[PDB]
Amino acid sequence: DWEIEASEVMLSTRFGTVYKGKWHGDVAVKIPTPEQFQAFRNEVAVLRKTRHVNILLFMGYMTKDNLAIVTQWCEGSSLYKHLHVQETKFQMFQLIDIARQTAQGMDYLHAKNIIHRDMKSNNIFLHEGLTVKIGDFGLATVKSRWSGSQQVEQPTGSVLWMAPEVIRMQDNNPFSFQSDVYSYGIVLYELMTGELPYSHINNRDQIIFMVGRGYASPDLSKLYKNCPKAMKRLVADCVKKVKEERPLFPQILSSIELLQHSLPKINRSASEPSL
Amino acid sequence: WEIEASEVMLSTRITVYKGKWHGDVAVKILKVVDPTPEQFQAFRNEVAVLRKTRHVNILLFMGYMTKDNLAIVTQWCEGSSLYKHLHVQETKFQMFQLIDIARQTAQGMDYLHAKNIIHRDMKSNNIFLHEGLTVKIGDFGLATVKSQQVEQPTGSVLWMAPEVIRMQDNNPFSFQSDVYSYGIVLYELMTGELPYSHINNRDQIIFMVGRGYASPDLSKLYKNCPKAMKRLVADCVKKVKEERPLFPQILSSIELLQHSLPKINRSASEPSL
Amino acid sequence: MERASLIQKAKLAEQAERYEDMAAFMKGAVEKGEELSCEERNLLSVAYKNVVGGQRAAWRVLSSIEQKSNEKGPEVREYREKVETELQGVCDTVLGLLDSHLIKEAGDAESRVFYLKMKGDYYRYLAEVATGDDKKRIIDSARSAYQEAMDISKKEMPPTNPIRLGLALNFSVFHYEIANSPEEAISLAKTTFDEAMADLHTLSEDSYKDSTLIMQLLRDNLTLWT
Amino acid sequence: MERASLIQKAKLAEQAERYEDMAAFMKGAVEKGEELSCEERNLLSVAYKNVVGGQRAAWRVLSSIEQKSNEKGPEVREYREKVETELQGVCDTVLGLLDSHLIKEAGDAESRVFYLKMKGDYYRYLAEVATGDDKKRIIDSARSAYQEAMDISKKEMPPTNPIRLGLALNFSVFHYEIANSPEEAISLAKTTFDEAMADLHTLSEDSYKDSTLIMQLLRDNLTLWT
Amino acid sequence: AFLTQKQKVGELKDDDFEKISGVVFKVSHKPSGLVMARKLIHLEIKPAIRNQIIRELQVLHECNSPYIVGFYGAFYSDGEISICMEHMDGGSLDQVLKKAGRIPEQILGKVSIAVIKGLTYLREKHKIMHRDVKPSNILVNSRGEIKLCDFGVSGQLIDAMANAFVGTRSYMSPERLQGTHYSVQSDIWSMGLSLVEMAVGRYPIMAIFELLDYIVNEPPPKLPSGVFSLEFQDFVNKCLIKNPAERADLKQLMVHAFIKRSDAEEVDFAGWLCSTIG
Amino acid sequence: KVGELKDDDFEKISELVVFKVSHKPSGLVMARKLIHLEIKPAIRNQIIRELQVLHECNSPYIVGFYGAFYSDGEISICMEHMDGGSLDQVLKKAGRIPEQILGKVSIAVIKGLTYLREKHKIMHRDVKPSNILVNSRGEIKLCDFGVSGQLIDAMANAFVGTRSYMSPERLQGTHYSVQSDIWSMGLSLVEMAVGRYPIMAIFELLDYIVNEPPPKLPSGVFSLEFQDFVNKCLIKNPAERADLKQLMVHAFIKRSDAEEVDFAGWLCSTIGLNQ
Ligand SMILES: CNS(=O)(=O)Nc1nccc(Cc2c(C)c3ccc(Oc4ncccc4F)cc3oc2=O)c1F
Ligand SMILES: CNS(=O)(=O)Nc1nccc(Cc2c(C)c3ccc(Oc4ncccc4F)cc3oc2=O)c1F
Repeated sequence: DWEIEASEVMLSTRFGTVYKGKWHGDVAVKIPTPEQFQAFRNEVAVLRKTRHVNILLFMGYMTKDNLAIVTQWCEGSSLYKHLHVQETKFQMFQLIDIARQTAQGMDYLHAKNIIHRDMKSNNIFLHEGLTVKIGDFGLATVKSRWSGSQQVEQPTGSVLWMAPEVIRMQDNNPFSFQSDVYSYGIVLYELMTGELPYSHINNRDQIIFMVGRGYASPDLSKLYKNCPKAMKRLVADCVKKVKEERPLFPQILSSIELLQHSLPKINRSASEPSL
Repeated sequence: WEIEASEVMLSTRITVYKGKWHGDVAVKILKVVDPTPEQFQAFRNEVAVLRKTRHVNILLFMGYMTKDNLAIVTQWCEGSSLYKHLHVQETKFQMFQLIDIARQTAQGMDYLHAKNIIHRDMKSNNIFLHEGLTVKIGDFGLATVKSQQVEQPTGSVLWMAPEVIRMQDNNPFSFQSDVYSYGIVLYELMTGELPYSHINNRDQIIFMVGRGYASPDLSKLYKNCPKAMKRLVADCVKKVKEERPLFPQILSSIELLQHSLPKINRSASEPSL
Repeated sequence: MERASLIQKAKLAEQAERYEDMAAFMKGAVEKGEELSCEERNLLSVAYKNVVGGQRAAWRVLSSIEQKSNEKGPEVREYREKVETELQGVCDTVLGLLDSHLIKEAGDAESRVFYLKMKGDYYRYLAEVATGDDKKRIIDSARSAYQEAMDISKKEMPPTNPIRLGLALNFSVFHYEIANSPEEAISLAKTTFDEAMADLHTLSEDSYKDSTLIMQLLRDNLTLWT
Repeated sequence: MERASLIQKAKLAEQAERYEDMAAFMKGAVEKGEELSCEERNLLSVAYKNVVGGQRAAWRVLSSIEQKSNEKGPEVREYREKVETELQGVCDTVLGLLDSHLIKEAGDAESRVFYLKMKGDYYRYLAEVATGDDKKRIIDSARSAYQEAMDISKKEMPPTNPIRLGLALNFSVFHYEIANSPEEAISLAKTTFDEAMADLHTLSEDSYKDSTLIMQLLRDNLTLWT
Repeated sequence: AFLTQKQKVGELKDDDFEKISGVVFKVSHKPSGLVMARKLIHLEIKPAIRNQIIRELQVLHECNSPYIVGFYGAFYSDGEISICMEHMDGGSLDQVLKKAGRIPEQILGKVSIAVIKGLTYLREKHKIMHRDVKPSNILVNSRGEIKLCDFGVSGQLIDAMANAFVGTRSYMSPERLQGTHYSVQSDIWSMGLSLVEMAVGRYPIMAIFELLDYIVNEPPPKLPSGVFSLEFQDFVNKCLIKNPAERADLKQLMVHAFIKRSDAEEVDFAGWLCSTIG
Repeated sequence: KVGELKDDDFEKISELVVFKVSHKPSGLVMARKLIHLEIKPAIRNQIIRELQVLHECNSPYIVGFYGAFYSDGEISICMEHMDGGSLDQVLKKAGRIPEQILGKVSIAVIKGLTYLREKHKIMHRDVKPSNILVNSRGEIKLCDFGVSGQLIDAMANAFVGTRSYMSPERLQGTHYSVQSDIWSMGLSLVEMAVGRYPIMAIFELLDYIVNEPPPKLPSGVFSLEFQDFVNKCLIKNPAERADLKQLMVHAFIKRSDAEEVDFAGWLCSTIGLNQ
C-alpha cells in the first residue's frame, strides 16, 4: 500500500534490460530534478486507487537513493511481444476473451475516474497466457473541474495510437473517454488482423498528417470473414473521426457479453466421444 | 471505497452472493435485521484491516456496502477451497503441487505477518486454489492488528492453539498460534485426512489437547520425499511457544528442499522433434 | 485361440494403446461366432472408431495438402488414394464382419441398435471418401440403416439412453456433412435435447453424468451451427 | 522412386504422423546409396527414434505386466517376446543399413559421430531387450561405438555442439541403466556440463538456446542421481 | 393414532412444504393439514458417505414408542440433509425453564420416570445409548407426553457432526472424556447433571476448558440438605457417582423408592402447562 | 584489415544513442551507434544480409563502414569515428556560419549525393543538420542514408523527432524523388544560415509546410547568388524545382568552387584543439 520499503529488495546492476527484484517473492521495479518528482507523485497517487484483478497490483514506493516503484513480477510477455515477435496463433475465443478483459478493466478505470491516456499493446501484459494485465500509469491522470484549466503536455510516444483530435491539439485538453475508446478500438484492430495499422507507409509524420486531417482510417478489409459481424461494426463505429459517435464503455461491454453468449466454439464438428 | 447499492446486484446464492460489479464478484453479506454496535465495530475492524492488504497470495478486496444489509464485496475466486479438493473431491495431487501450495501459503502468511497481523482462524476452508495453481487467503472476519480481554474463539477446535484451548493468558494469540495452525495445515494436505479421525468426541479432543496428551501422528505420512518434510512438520507443530520457528526460516527450508528435488523418474535422452 | 484370452489380450493392448493388434484379436474373437456383451461391444466400437479416426485425420491432412496444391508431381494425390484404399479396406472388413454374423445374430434389441448405429457410422466414414455413384448408394444405405436405427431405438429405449443420444448426434453430423440437411440436423438435435431434458429425472446419478457428457456436446454443436 | 520425391514424401508423412511409412520411405531412400544431408539425417534420427521408442514403451509396459504376473498363462510372455522380436527386427534393420553403407560413406566427422551415436543407441536398445552373454557382447559393441564417437568429437570438435552433448548424455544414461555405473555417469555428465558452460560464450543466440535446452536435462538428471 | 396419520402422508419432497417458523424450523403439509418440523444439519462430506448416512438413518422408522418421538423421514436437498420431524407444540424444556424459572418436584419425578423408561426401551429394543441426554433433547406437549430425541442412531453421522458446534454448556461423563469404556452409566451421569441443572436453574460453580477440568478433577456439586427431601438428595447422589462401577444402573434406578413414589403420584402436567400458557 | 566484429572487442570510451569505443584487435578509435529494435529474428537476419551491401560504398565524402552484428537483443551498426562531430554542436558553439563554409558543404552534399545516385541508385531520405558530419581533416561526409527498406519499415514507428524537414510532395503519397532531398537540403542550409527557425507543435509545423510558402531571407545579409540558390532550392513544386544538373552549373556553386577557404583552420579554431 503506502509507506517506504528498505534494502530488503535485491539490486542487480548499478530503459535498461532487466529490473526484476526479490521481495516477498519476485517483483518488478521501475528505475534529482523536480519534474521527475511531480510525475512520481502522480503515479503513486493513481496506483493508490487501483484495486482490480485486470490491473497490476501496487504495494510499495521507495524514495531514498534512486527513485523507484515496485509491483509484482508478471509471468509471460506483452501482447506486442506475442503478436509481432512470437506470432503465436491464438484461437478466436481467446482473442475475444482478451478483448472482454481489457474492456472491462478500462471500464472500471473510467468508472472510478481514471484517464490512462497511453494504453498500448506494449503495455498490455498477458500474465501466464490467460489473464491480461494493464499497467504503466506514469502519465495517467484524474480529471476534475479544474483539469481543463491546465494545458496538457506532449505525449512523445508512438504516433500510431492517439486520436486525430489529440494530434491536432485544437483545444486545451483533447484527452477524454473517447480518446481511450479509439485506442481500445485500434487495439481491437491489431488484435484481429495481427499487424500494426498503416503497414503500407514507412514514414511517421506521413501518418501524423494523414490521419490528422482525417484523410485515412485503418483498413477494415483485412478483418477475417470468420469473425462475427457485431464486433466488426463495434470496431467500425468506435474508431469514428467524430468524438460524439464513439460509444462509451458500458454498452461496449454489453455488446461484448452478448457476443460471448452468442459465440460459436472450436473447429471441427464433434463426433461421438470414446466412452 | 464507498459503493452505492444499485450498481451491485445479486445473481445466485452460495451469506455468500455471486454478484456482478464490473464483472463477477464475491459478496459476503451480513443479514441482521437489528444491527447491534459491536457488529459495527467488527465490521470496521474487518474493513480497516482489509484496506491494508495488498498481495498476490491473498484474496483481493475492492469495496464495502453500508446501506441496507451489511455486506463485503471481494473478488470471485475460480475453483473451490482446499477442503473440497482434499476431503470431498479427493483429487490426486502430486507431491510438487503440495510443495508449491505450501510455499505459496507460507509466502502469503509471511507477508501478512510482516504487516504484523494475526489471522487467528486459518484452516482449509479459508484457502482457495485459484485456477488450480495459485492460492488465495480470505475470511478475515476474526483477524486483528497488534497494538483487553480476548473474545472467545468460535471456529473448529482442530486448528487452534493448545494455549488458546487452555485459555490461560489474557490474549494468547501470537505468531506461534498461526505457526501451529499452519503446521496442522501441512499435516492436512500431505496425507489427506483430518487429525484424530479415530476419535469422534469434540470435548474429548479439547481436553486431551489442553492437558498435552494429544499429538498429531506423523506415521501416516509417506516416505517417498526425503526426511526434510519430516523434521519440518515435527518442528512446526511443537507445543512450546518458543521452539516453534519463524516464517523466514520455514521459507528458507522450503527453497532449500526445492533446490535438490527432481521431477523425472527415468533417464531421458534425445527429444524427437 | 480362446475367446476370453483374446478378450484379455484386447484389454491389455487397450491399456498399451496397440489398437490395431487388439482390434485384430477381437476380430478373431468375434469371428469365433458368439454374440457380444456390452463391454465387448464397447471395446469393438472404441477400437474401430480410433482406427478410423487416425486414418481419417491422415486423410484430412492429405486432402488439405492436395486442395492447396490444386490452386508439381502426383505423389501427394497418389499417397492420398493409398491411405484411402487402406481406409476402404479396413471399413470393408468391418462391414463384412457386421453383415456376416453381427447384424443377424443381434437378437437383443439393444445389440441391434448398437450394430445398426455402428454400421450406419461406417457407411458415413465410407461416404467421407466416396466421390461418384458410390457416394449416392452409400449415403442411401446409411440413410436407411440410420432410419430403422432411430425407429427401433425410439420404440424400445428410454429417451435419455446415452447410445440413443450418441446416434442422434452422429445423425445430425451426418446431415450437416454429407446429407446436406442443416435444418433437419438442427431440428433433430433440438427435439432430442429438449425431450432428453424432459426425461432427465428418470436416471441415477452416474447415468445422468453419462447424459451430461452428451448434452454438453449437443449444446456446443447447436451453438456452433446455429 | 526419386530421392527428393521420397524426402518430400517423408516431410508429408512427418506432418501426417505415419512413422512406419516414413521409415520404409527413407529405407528405400537410403538404399539408393547417396550420401545424405544434415536435415535428412535429423529427420531419420527422430523418425526411427519415434518408432523404436513406441516399441520400447510397449515393451516396458509388458515387462511390468510380466514381472507382476511372475509373483496362470504364458500369453503375457508370448506377447512380450513377440514385440521383443519386432524390436529386434527393426533394430537389426537399422543397424544393417548403417553397417551396409552409412558408416562407410560417412566422410565428415559430424556424420561419423552421428552414425556412431545411432548404431550405439540401437545397440543400447537391443541390450535393453536382451539378457545373457548376447547382452554382454552387445554392450561391448555399444561401448566401442560410444568411445569411438566421443574420441572423434573430443579430438576435432568443440563441446557445445548438440550432437556431442547428446552423445555424452546418452553415454551416462547407458552407464546408469545397463552397466550400473552411477559414479562414472555422474562424473561424465558434470564434466561435460562444466566444459559446455565454459565454451558456450562463443556461440550465437539460437545455438546457445539449443544447447541449454539439453543442459537443462543434464542438470536435471545430475540432480536426479545426486 | 400416530401411525394411521403417517399412512395418509406419502412421499415428501422439498417443494410441497412451506417455511413457517444445525437449525430447527416448522412446516405443515397443505392437503393433510398436519403440522410437522424439519431438522437441517449442514455437512461437507463425500456423496458415498452421504448415501451411507441416509441408509443408516433409514433405521429410525422402526423406533416407535410412547417415550420416543416419532420419525417421518429424511431427504438430501440444496446441499444439506433435511430430517422430516413431527412437531412438538410445547417445545423443549430450556424454553420452559426461561418461561418459568423452576420446576416442581413431582414434574421432576414424572420426567425422570419417562427418561428411565425411554432408556430402558432403547436398551431392550435397539441396545444402543442416547449419548446426548440434555434438556434440549426433552420434549413435552399439551397432551402431557414426554419423549426423548436426538440420539446417536448413526455412528458415521456422529463422526460427521463431531466437527461442528463449540459447546458452551457441557453434559459430559468423565469416563468417556478420559477415553475409557462407556455404557449407560454415562447417560445416567449426564441425566443427573441435566436434572439438577434444570431443577436449580444454573450451574453453581467461565470458559469451556476449565469446566472440563472441573468435571475431571473436582467432586460434583450437591444440593443443600434443608431444602428438599433427603430421599431426593439420596436419589440424585446415587445418580451422581463418579466411578461408574458403583454408579447404579437402570434396574436400581427403576426400583428406587423415589421413582415408585413419583409413579404413585397423580400429576396433571397438561393442566399445569395450559395454565402456564394461559 | 578489420575482421569479424564482436561485442567483447569493443570497450566504451565516451558518448556522442551514439558511443565512442575502440577495437582491441586493431586499436583504432571506433564510433558506436546503437539502436533498439524488436522484430522476429529472421527479419533482422535479412536486415544484416542486406546491410552487407554497405561494404562496397567507398567515397571521400561518405563515412566509412567496417562491420555490424546483433547482440543482447540489440541490433548493432558500426561507424567510422568522426572526431569533428556533426554540425549541430558546431552551430551550438558557433551561433552562425559564414556563407563560404555553406558553399563548401553544398559542394560536399551535391558530390556525395551524385556519387550515391550514380553508384547505387539510392537516395538519402534523411538529409538533416544532425546527419552532416565534419572532421579535423575537413572532410564533410554523409551518413545514415536509406539503404535497407525493411530497416525503415522496422524503426518507422518512433523517431522522437519534434522537428521535421520532409518535403510537401512526400505528404500526399505522391511520387517522390531526389527533389525531396534537395528541398530538405535547402531547409538545412537556411536553418544553420540563420541559426534558428526565423518565423510550435509538430502538426502546426507540418501544416505550415504543406499550406504556406517558404520564407525568404532578407537581401542585406546574404549575396544575391546565395538568395537565388536557395530560392531555386525552395521551389514548392518538384517539377519547377531545379534538379542536380541545374544546381551543378549555378553561379553561386561556381563561385563557391572558385573560392579557397581555410575551413579546416576555422573548425579547429572553433573546437580549440592541437590535433
Ligand atoms: C457430545 N456429543 S458426541 O460427541 O457424543 N457425538 C454425538 N452424540 C450423539 C449423537 C450424535 C449425532 C446425531 C444427531 C445429531 C441426530 C439428530 C436428530 C436425529 O433425528 C431423530 N432423533 C431422534 C428421534 C427421531 C429422529 F428422527 C438423529 C440424529 O442422529 C445422530 O446420530 C453425535 F454426533
Ligand atoms: C522521414 N524519413 S523516413 O520516415 O523514411 N525514415 C528513414 N528514412 C531513411 C532511412 C532511415 C533509416 C536508416 C538508418 C538510420 C541507418 C543508419 C546507419 C546505416 O549504416 C551506415 N549508414 C551510412 C554510412 C555508413 C553506415 F554504416 C544505415 C542506415 O540505413 C537507414 O536506412 C529512416 F528511418
